[PDB]
Amino acid sequence: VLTQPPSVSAAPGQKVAVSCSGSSSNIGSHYVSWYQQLPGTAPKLLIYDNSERTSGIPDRFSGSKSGTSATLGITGLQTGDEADYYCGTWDELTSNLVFGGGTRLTVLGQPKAAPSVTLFPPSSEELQANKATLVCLISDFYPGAVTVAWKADSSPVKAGVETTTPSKQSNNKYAASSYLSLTPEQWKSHRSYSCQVTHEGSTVEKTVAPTEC
Amino acid sequence: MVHSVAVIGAPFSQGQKRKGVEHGPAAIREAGLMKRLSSLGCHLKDFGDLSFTPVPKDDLYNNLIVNPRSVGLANQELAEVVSRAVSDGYSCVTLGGDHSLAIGTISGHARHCPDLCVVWVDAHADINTPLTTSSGNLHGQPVSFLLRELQDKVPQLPGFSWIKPCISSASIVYIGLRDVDPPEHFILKNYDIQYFSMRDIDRLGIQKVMERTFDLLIGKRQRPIHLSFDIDAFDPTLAPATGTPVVGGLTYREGMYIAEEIHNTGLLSALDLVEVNPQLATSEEEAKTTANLAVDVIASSFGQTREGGHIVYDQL
Amino acid sequence: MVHSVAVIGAPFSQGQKRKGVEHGPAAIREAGLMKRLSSLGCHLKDFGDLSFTPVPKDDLYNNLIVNPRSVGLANQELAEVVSRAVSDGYSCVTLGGDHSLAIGTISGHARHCPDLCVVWVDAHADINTPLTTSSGNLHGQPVSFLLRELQDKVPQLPGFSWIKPCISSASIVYIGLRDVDPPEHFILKNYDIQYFSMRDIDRLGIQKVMERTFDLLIGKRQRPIHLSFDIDAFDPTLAPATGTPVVGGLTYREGMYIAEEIHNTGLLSALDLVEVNPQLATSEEEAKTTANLAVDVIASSFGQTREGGHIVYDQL
Amino acid sequence: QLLESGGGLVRPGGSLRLSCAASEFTFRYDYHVWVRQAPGKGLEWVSAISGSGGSTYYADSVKSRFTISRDNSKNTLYLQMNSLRAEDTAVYYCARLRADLGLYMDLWGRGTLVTVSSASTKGPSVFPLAPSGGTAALGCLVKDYFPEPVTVSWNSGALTSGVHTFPAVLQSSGLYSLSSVVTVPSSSLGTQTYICNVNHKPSNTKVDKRVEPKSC
Ligand SMILES: [Mn+2]
Ligand SMILES: [Mn+2]
Ligand SMILES: [Mn+2]
Ligand SMILES: [Mn+2]
Repeated sequence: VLTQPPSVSAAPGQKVAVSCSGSSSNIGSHYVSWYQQLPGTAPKLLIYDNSERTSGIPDRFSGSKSGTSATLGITGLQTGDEADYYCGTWDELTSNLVFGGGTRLTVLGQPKAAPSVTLFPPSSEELQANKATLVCLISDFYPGAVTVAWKADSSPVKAGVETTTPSKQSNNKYAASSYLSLTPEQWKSHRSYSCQVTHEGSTVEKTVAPTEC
Repeated sequence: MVHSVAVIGAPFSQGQKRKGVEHGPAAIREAGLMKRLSSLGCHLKDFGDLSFTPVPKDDLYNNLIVNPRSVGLANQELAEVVSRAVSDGYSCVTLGGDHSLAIGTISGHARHCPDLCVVWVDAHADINTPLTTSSGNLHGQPVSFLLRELQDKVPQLPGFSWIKPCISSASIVYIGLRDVDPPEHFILKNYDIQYFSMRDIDRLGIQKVMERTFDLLIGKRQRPIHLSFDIDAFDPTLAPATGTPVVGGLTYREGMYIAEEIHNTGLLSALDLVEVNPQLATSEEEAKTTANLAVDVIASSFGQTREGGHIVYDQL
Repeated sequence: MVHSVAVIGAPFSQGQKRKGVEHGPAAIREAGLMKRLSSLGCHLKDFGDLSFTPVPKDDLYNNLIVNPRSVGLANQELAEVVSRAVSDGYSCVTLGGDHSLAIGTISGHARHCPDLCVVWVDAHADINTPLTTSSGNLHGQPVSFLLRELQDKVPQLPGFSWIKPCISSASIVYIGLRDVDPPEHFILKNYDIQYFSMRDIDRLGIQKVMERTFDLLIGKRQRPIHLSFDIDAFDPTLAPATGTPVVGGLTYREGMYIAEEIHNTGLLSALDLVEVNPQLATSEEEAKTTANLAVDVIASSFGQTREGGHIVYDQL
Repeated sequence: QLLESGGGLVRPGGSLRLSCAASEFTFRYDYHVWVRQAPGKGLEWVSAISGSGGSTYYADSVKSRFTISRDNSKNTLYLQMNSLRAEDTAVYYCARLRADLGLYMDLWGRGTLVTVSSASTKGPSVFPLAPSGGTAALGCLVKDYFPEPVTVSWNSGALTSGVHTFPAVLQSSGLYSLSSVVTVPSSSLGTQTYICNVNHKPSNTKVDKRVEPKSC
């Protein structure tokens, strides 16, 4: 019911403002809290009554409300800050607590390693069983954000596509996978298939054919 | 008409940080209140805890943050329950949340006892007017709806048009003040309300205080007595579990003395014990010890003593 | 000349176990001292904390363990800063470390006010001579450099040849003694210095004490008053964060009373608050509560009250 | 601290019961809520209860199926979940609810997982990813296994350097697939054996798979 933009960016030492838009029945009329979702943890309270810090939180954090909107300033950006930030208040039309959808703030203190991509064709075993899977393995990329396009010769494919969300690796770089399901006949009828991976606006595209090795 | 004893729970507050005050009656009930009173040979009648439901929106948020109209209107229901209880010949004990309930219990009493007087034991004077403190202070603001000289400076909040000022400035004595706003300070002075601040107790003594107090209340005629004891009157080391703990307050000894004295007039008609808030305690010990103190006050006011009582003609 | 108020930090000590006493001014500054005073309608002038650097070796070890010459000489710089502050029409508050600063602040005062008298609030008499206690005790030994009858028994330590005894035995009254060495005990007796020990307060009362005190100081003529309040005068439950906590001391009530009384003469010229040592606290709470108490003392001495003050003519 | 539990895999139409064990003795004096987080979506407040359990409030999303309760004697909050769907699949979190100028949640728990998937338990079809930069990457595809996890070794952990196993994809069906991959030098292929041993302990399913289809 509250709108906050989805993502934010900076290098350690800089500063941002996450904005929270709502209405009359909530922000125009009620107080706003700010909660930090450290990845893979339950969220923690940062700010109530629009700007009231909680203990041990540094003054780097600042909140502010004006009529129908609110905003979380964060300065002197640090690693271990990067996480999901949600605004929250009470809406007096529906009689509930509401949150924003969240904003993911990544702190880029590591270099833009584009992804290493390995693409495998369908196995003998699988084709023998009347099935076909193409496997696209994406690794050692930074930051942890990518977008995937499969293409049968020159035509785009979105049907039978399963893509994982990026994950962190041993080295604090990221790894993802994408799977294309075909009939054996679709696999054998096309000259080639290609997984096209785009990272920070730049593409990597690996290609396989039914002709062996 | 103080022949027996009525116990009435009134868990009222405005919410916000001081919302654990609504849990006070249970805490005192859980300090073994009724045993004591029963074992002080009193015929007791337990009238239970009152419904406290906000007006006119009983959704979640209002429960956490209550509006003034909701309190004023829960006091009306209280004055009625106090009134009937007096009418049937009982002494009223009202276990409280915030000191605002005093509005409903004094209004109730006044009704069947219009010559009553008041001893307000408290660190505060709770005598701000609606235009002198914030929306939030209604607990620290209830005496300007009862006093009859303040109505020129007191506006008609909805929920409060039933309140009919049932005390003159010369019928209330304060014991134990140490935290008084300038607005309050001027009122005390300007309308010649007598009071004994922690300074006057350092000087005079709790003995001479009570002496001077009774002379000013019941000195030339017997009246029914309304003890509105606020728990933050006791020094915070004795009573830690409360919303506005102010340092330098009554010792245990001073507080029982006051109770002991009120009982000894045998004129006590109704008693309020308020601002007991267990959410604010450092431990269960602290919550428990505060309510234990609150059970002693009442017990004393109703005949408990530190040197014996009761009946015996012992065997061999 | 006490028309406005000066705040001077003097973080002095001899080191060893009691070296967190140099951190006292910050602790009190951090108890919101200046707010209170500002919000007591006082024109304030914050003269900062003084340099305290050992003489003549400012290497590490001396900082941890300081020599007497270093204190005597930092008091000279203090008397000068006190002197000028009085000369420009201010009441001196000196936030302290150890009670030795009293040497520089009384010497400073005396200088522009030679008819001054002293109220020494303290569990100790701090009146040993250099030959009656250890090198370490200079905090518990400062009154034998000021009194003018002790110079026959007081030797010339380097750093101390500037001190010019500015008080007779009949110008100082002690309140609150409970820990007095035989050397001290004899001196009090032998030179007829009047004092009110915790025993005399149990007997007389803080009310009668202050009555008797003023008669002996300002009874037949008005003089400027120098309150040297030592924090270990308060019973340790109230003031735990201090170097020599002695049990059986002033209640909060007694202590504010003393302050309240000094203010009420409107003669107070300079005030010392000393022996606040946060390193010695069981917690941050204990450190904080000790400094909170110390802010109350000053506040009271400069017009704070437990029953109201200030100005209002309220609206409707 | 707050600590939730008794999450797990429940079949659609299914029931389940959460606990939240609070530490504070002031737990009984304070509203607590339940907020859930659908996997990588935002936060949705689900239910809230009063210090005494005289008042319960529910979200339209979960009303009449879910029932919030507490036992102050046991310092525990409960959530009874009935008629569970895919769309209830979320981490569920207890929290303390308190008031000041407005309302804030100041104390929270670690969470507990509820997965509500139609899919029944099974083992996977394993298929080799043969090889065709001087080094080569070869692997095994672990296809349609329910539920998680699969535990994978190449030459029983003896092959360790250069082994890369991805996080599995949760398919539209509710069935998982993951890819296993090791990087080796091209000289090495013929002389030494390549097997990805695989384990689906749930199904007590173990598959050893040989990777030689380079055909060159
Ligand atoms: Mn009070
Ligand atoms: Mn009160
Ligand atoms: Mn001392
Ligand atoms: Mn001293």
